[PDB]
Amino acid sequence: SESFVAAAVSRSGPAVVRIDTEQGSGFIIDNSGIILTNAHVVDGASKVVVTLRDGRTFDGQVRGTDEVTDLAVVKIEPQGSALPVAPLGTSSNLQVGDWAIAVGNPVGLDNTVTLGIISTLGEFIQTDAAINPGNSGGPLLNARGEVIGINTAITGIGFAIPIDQAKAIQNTLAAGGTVPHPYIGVQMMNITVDQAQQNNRNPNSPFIIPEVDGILVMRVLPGTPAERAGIRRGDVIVAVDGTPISDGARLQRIVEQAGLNKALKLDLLRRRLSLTVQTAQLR
Amino acid sequence: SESFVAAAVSRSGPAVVRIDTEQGSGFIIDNSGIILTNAHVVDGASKVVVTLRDGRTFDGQVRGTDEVTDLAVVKIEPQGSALPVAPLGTSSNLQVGDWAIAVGNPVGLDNTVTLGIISTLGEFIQTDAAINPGNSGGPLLNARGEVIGINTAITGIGFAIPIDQAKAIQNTLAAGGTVPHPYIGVQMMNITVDQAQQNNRNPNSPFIIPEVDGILVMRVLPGTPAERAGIRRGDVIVAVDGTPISDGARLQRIVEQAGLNKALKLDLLRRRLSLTVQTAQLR
Amino acid sequence: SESFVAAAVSRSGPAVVRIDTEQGSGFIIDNSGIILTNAHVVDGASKVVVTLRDGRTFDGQVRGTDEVTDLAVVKIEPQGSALPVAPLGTSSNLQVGDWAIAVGNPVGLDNTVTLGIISTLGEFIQTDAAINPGNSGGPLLNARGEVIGINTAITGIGFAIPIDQAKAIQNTLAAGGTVPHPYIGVQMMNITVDQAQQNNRNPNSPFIIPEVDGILVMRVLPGTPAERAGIRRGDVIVAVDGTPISDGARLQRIVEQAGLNKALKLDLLRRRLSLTVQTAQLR
Amino acid sequence: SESFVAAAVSRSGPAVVRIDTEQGSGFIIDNSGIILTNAHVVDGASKVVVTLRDGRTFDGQVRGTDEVTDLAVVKIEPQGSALPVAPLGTSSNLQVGDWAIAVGNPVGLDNTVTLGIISTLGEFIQTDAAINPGNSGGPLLNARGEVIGINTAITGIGFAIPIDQAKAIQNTLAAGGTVPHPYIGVQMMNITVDQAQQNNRNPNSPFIIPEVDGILVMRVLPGTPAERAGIRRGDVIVAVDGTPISDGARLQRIVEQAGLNKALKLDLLRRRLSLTVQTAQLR
Amino acid sequence: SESFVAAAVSRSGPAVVRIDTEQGSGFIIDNSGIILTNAHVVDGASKVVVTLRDGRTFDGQVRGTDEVTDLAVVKIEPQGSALPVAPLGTSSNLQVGDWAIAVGNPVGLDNTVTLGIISTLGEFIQTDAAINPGNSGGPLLNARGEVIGINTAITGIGFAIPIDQAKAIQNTLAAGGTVPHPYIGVQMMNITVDQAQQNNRNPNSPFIIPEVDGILVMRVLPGTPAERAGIRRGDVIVAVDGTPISDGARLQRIVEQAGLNKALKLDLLRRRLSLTVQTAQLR
Amino acid sequence: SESFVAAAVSRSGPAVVRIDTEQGSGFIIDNSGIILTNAHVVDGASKVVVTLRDGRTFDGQVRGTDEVTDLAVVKIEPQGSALPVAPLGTSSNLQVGDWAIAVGNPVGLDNTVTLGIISTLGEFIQTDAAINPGNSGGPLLNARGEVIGINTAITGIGFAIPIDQAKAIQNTLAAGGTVPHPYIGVQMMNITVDQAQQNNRNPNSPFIIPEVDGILVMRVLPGTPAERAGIRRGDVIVAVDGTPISDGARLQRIVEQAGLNKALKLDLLRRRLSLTVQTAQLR
Amino acid sequence: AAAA
Amino acid sequence: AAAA
Amino acid sequence: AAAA
Amino acid sequence: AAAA
Amino acid sequence: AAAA
Amino acid sequence: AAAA
Ligand SMILES: [Mg+2]
Ligand SMILES: [Mg+2]
Repeated sequence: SESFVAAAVSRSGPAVVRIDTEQGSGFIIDNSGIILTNAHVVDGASKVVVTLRDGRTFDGQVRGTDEVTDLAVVKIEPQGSALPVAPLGTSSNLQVGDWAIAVGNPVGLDNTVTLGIISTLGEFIQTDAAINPGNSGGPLLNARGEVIGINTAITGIGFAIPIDQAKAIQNTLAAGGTVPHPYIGVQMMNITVDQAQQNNRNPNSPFIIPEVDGILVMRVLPGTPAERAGIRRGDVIVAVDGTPISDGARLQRIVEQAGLNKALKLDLLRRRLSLTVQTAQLR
Repeated sequence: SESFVAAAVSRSGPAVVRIDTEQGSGFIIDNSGIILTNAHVVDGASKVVVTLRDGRTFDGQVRGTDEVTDLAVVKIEPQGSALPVAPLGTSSNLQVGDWAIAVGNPVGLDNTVTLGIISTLGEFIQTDAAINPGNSGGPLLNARGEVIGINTAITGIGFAIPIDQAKAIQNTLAAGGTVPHPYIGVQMMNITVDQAQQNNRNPNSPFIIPEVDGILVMRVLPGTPAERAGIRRGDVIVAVDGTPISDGARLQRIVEQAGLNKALKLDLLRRRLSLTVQTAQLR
Repeated sequence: SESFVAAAVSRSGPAVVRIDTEQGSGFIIDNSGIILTNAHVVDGASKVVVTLRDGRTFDGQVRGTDEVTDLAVVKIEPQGSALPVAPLGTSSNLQVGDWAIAVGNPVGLDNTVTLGIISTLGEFIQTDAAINPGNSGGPLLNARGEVIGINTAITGIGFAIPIDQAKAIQNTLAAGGTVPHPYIGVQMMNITVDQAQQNNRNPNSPFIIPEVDGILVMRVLPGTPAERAGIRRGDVIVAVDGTPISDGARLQRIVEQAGLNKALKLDLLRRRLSLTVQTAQLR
Repeated sequence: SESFVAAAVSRSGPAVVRIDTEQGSGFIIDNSGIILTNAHVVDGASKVVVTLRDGRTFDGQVRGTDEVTDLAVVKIEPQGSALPVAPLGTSSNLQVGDWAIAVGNPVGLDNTVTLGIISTLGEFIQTDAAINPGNSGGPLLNARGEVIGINTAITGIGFAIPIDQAKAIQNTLAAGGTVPHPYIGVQMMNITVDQAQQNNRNPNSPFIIPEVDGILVMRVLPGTPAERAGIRRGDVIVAVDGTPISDGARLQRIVEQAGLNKALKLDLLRRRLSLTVQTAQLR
Repeated sequence: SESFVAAAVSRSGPAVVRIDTEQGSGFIIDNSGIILTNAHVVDGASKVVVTLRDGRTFDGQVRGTDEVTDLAVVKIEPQGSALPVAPLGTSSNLQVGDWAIAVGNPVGLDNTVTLGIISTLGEFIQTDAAINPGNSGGPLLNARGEVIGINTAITGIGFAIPIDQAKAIQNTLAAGGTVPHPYIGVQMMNITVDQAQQNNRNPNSPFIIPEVDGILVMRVLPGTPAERAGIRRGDVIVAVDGTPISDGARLQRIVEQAGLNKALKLDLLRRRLSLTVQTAQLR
Repeated sequence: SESFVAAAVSRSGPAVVRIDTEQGSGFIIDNSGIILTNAHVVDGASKVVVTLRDGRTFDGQVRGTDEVTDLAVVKIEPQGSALPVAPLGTSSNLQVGDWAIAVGNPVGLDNTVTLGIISTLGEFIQTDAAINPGNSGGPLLNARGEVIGINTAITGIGFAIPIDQAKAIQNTLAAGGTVPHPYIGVQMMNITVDQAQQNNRNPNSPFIIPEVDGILVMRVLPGTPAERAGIRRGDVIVAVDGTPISDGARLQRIVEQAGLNKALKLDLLRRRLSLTVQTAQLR
Repeated sequence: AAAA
Repeated sequence: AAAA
Repeated sequence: AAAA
Repeated sequence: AAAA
Repeated sequence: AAAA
Repeated sequence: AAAA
């Protein structure tokens, strides 16, 4: 009698809450009052008001925030009748073209529902389910109604944090404390020989590029480990110690796998030159 | 062989007409030539040109308009082959997630169709079926192809007048004459004690608010019953005579239930003070 | 286990390629490396880089372009493992409300997918599947996954070149050489007696219109066959030699049916006056 | 010890007043309280507040306004110590390069003074003395300090109403009643044979111009004597009855010399055609 | 052989210097290297480069800044040939209409000169000598070439700090240390009975005003002595202890005459209510 | 009886003409019909219409144009009563503060006059005489009424081409043919050691600068002698062959003194490197 | 903020 | 372009 | 308004 | 409107 | 263009 | 910044 959409909303929609600080959506993932949302919803504030789809309101505490993934965990006081819960799916099962249901609780008295598909996977989910404020921080449901992502506002193309990312961040955020995001601080670019010689053909390019294939430092962000290690705009990173490289993403993964406060040795041309960068926490 | 969308369009689409004055969509709801549309389509004009999906054109008369609900009824001369009709569904059956098909006849020779869901119910319907001009004033269909709303142009979020609203307005508009919309003329706001004391903590708030829970008059619109009864920006309405109040919507419903040209007694603080407001017709 | 969307994408998506010149999407229609796309994707450039969904890259040659239909054919060198292919459907079977799947390969490593319906048919296809850059030049699929159109970027309303148009243009573009688009060069308008007298009632209309029904020349584009034949803004075309006319579209079809470098005799009022226009190729 | 500017200001500046309605400058021209200013200063208001450079304030009555010349006369109650007066010079003595002193009383407690020259004479005076609000409606002084114009706000180029114009309007405005400004209501243009043939060479000019020298009606303003006499955009006026013409200004002067409610016979081509226009009062 | 302008520039222009920090004008007022300028020229920087009209450059020290008057004193090392000096005039002799010469040294190798008059006196000087950057911080000269003001950039109307103001600030700024600017922190307005009743006639005015004549607090700036003393938007100040008041300027002068860290007793209506405000230093 | 301004205008103003092409001012410098103006007035057109202050019109020929100095010479046919002439002064006598009179003939029937001073000398004259279109191409007069410059439109600061520049260009332009403007095509900058080390302290500066004092090539304009000689953005020019250099202006003068089609040897660092640049004509 |  |  |  |  |  |  209902479509499958009406059904998925009937399964997970009750757990979708309104969040105000003086604004957006969240959803309860545990009968004890654990609530996921976006960090930009809760601001840097720590006191939050949670309104359930049924009208119950809760003084909820911001238990804290990952600015980088844009996730926050709120907790509320599970008094009275039991808090309803959204069942968590898994995002490593998404294919492009799978149905996507984005649910909000902007007002507090009703869900907002929009319908789309998974448009892209990276690790942001992309969907053409209309993703708008108020609806942001609410869940992205699959056809069965399992949370597979967290809507984020930021065309017809909207983004969701894949739910398995939140699953990894949940314990840490819910218990205060900082999710580690190690970085060194360079804007980088993969450099192609055709591209280095191309660049060098132009009398007005800013620097001569040493004709190789590597990682061109485009910018050294101020106050970063990379500035402190003496990296300059124009350096070409070629290998992280040992392993050669030409892929900005492979360097991303070596930095992350390294961890916080680890020296990395870097092979760069400028002249040949290796430096050590002490990873620090992205903020 | 068709989707269910192609089907619903084949059932109701023939009744979807083009409306020009020198512009938008409508749809025929009776073999006698009764046509619904938006008021902003037909303007304040009274002569309208109706083009059927098959190409027949009719001198149609604007039989008149509710500015407040944004509905108008046109009538055309049902000569020749019978006018086709869109069957009316009912909007008190809509759930969020029910399929929504928005149909226009911008050109006159074809329908425009877009597909979405019911995104919200209040009493505007909200849908993520693309709702654009030309398509505005056409019908919003359910999965079976029953008119459940009237598209109105005004994100990815579009609005429809629920069809049962039009059903109530139809007789009255089709027979000339004014739909009653009683009001008093205040912009109001529910005031929360935490909120009154909050407001009073700020040296620069415009007025001190008497610390209660009620209905804060934010603005007295000029030339309204509320201006004539002496209401001022800053008054706190507390009860309509007898019954206490803190909800702008409950006051809305007491005003509407009252009717046109009825005295209401009002309890407000400013100092304590009750006034009588003679409801008048919104224009 | 998948929706029908995931399925159609699994059938045609592998043939959807990324096109860069220093940007957009295309798709392979033949194991020999014939690729369709938009002309605005490939620019006036002739060297293009094609990236397959699997990561293989090909030096592809722009084999050339119809600016008017906005179609271009690229060819790549079908080495190694066989190029995958999108099966071509047929667009003369589209109904409004048929499902529409728009697929891109913006990155080169994955499809982008959006879902909608056929919103309009003329002969541009209109769809509410989000149609955005990068996705432009990729295919528009039916529910079975047959290419039925070519996405073009240019609301919630997107356009696709119907696939049968490309089918007619394919041989010609793939073998270099120009698709014929004969025109004469006037901006025209159908003129209604009610409309000519209407226009003549206004003291400030630019010209008096001879009260008839025909084709009002609004503008004579510079350097066109119509300028060379002495047509002026304000002329009313009434017949193409013999057959009377009042429809700008019927004149369009007589001009096209005529061919390149054909005299047409024209009946116009200005005074009565017939002229001959030598059709030339639109550029 | 002073410059000549300080001197002229000491002679006429005391008579320069501030005008507020809830704004600009004026100046007293008679010990009985006659004050000149701009019409846009006093609005359509009739109650005005006059502040003298010494601080005395007067309830002043707007005695009324010529919108076309932008002049208004205020009168105040000459009680107490005698009102000071600005002596009127004469503007038919201005040469370009004569010194120009623009004086305001924006605040009420002091003059504003700016210095320039007569930059142009027509019959607006143009000056490069900074002419700004507040200063508008104040007098424009010659080197001796005689009012030679009335500043009007509207580059480094400012305008003044020449004082002899005000001298002609003064009696009439000061005694209520309307200054006559007869017009017929056409936007016109002198048409040059080189120019008519020029215009006729362009396929896209709006109308063919009859190759002569005359007065091309560019626009017929709505609700004017010219619309009522049937004049149309595109007519070429050639003579006013008898005397031939090609100069929009000569027609201006024949219309003005004619007076209010006078028939004029007009010779125009469209076809040859003469019409009679009943001059009416410009508003 | 020269005009009087060329002469005044020959007298004071050599002392007009260029000031760069990585920009504007100054002028030397003492053979020991004391230089006046605008505060917005020197920023909050303390190292400044001074270029004399002859080309000598000096490491000059910002000796410090009054943000409120926008004056700063730089000192340079008077080595070699003697620094040239601008003689200081006096600004309490200015009349409106006195000649005004604004001199800059934007480049360092030449003066910029513009010519105007004193347009207004308050205590900013207003002049129609073009006052532009680069020229700002340079001197405003009288006809004899005495500095009578300091140009400040911020129409055809420019401002200068009257030189006697700088004369009072000079010792203090040149010797480091802060010029005292005592304030309490209210945006105020003189309130007129006609005006209080006027305001009270409007249903939408923010507060009822007690019908008197006084000083209406429009705004209480955050973190000011007035916020700390509990003043609120809407209070009407009537007297400073003893003396009644209705003039925002008279209150300004009582606050300034009071000094830094002085209690003032205030008579206000809100209800009648007196408060004490501890003046603090404006920043 | 007149000011000195009225006088200077009476001496030179009659020779100030209106120039239209379908616009600006010029002035006659010889009874034979030689007229100076701005190049941007006459466009690239060669037929021009000259209107004298008395109303005589002349078919005038553009005899041609220096885009770089923005000067053009028109010639007219000196029939009938003798053309009036503006006497040429000399601009090497200008001091800052000398009076400046800018005269136009925008309409053709009257001069426009504005008054100012010489504000700056370089070799553009700067003046605060309002310089606006229409007035552009007219003469800038000294107090005696000698042309000392040519107004150019392009604040309160206007520019004039010093008259001695035109005197040098006159013969050449009046006789057709191109004024030589030799260049090499670099955007350059003087580089200061404090500045090179400064630049090198920033991790994000585009290139390391070799710590010296010279001429930093900021940009190599496309298709210039400097591009053809292999100069690159970032080179530091140190000497032109022999003589060392650090001044962009000294290089300007060596290039100009060199002439058209002359090799210059250049000393630059990049690595040490000298190149030869063949000067070509600026266009 | 509602209008009644 | 003038207005009469 | 069409283009032919 | 003045600031004190 | 990526940030590491 | 000058052009030579
Ligand atoms: Mg959609
Ligand atoms: Mg000036």
